[PDB]
Amino acid sequence: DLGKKLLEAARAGRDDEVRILMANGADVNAADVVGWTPLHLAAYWGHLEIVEVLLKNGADVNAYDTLGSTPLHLAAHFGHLEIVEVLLKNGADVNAKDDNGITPLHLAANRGHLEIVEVLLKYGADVNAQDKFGKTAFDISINNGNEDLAEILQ
Amino acid sequence: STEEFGKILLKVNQDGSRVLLRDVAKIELGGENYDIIAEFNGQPASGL
Repeated sequence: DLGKKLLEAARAGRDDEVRILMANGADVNAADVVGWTPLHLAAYWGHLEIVEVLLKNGADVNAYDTLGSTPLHLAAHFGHLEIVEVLLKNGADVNAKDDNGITPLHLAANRGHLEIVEVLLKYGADVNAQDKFGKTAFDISINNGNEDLAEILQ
Repeated sequence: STEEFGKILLKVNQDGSRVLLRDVAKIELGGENYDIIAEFNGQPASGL
């Protein structure tokens, strides 16, 4: 109930409500029906301020939804550069896999986000890592025809 | 987008290599037809 009001506020990007509900002992790792923490919602909708305020109050940085996707998966996929850095600084698993074997590098690479691909690599992303179909980030870049990305992943 | 149409998979060869649509065709946004070409005082134009 209290943790549900936090989920709505984390999504809606209300900076005041997140901090004020946290003061009243709101569950930072409250899960919605699909298994999304406030850190999933802030990472998805691109609310940088709330990602930092949630992590400050000991939010599970490697919380995974019912299909194994983490806030880093969402940040990397929807091109939120600052949030990828903030999450990786707070000890996010750079080589995290969802049920499909898809990593944040796979998603960033697929959506052509060159600046985020470089940050994930810097924090120690496994280039040679495969999904369930045996595809690397290099395979994705070749198929998508991104030569700027292909030369970075070699 | 043209990028997405380009990476349409036509077939996979015996040696594992893929034939994409951009390998047999040029992908670009272009007119439904190219019959009508308008000009306003010699300058390229469209109109209604």
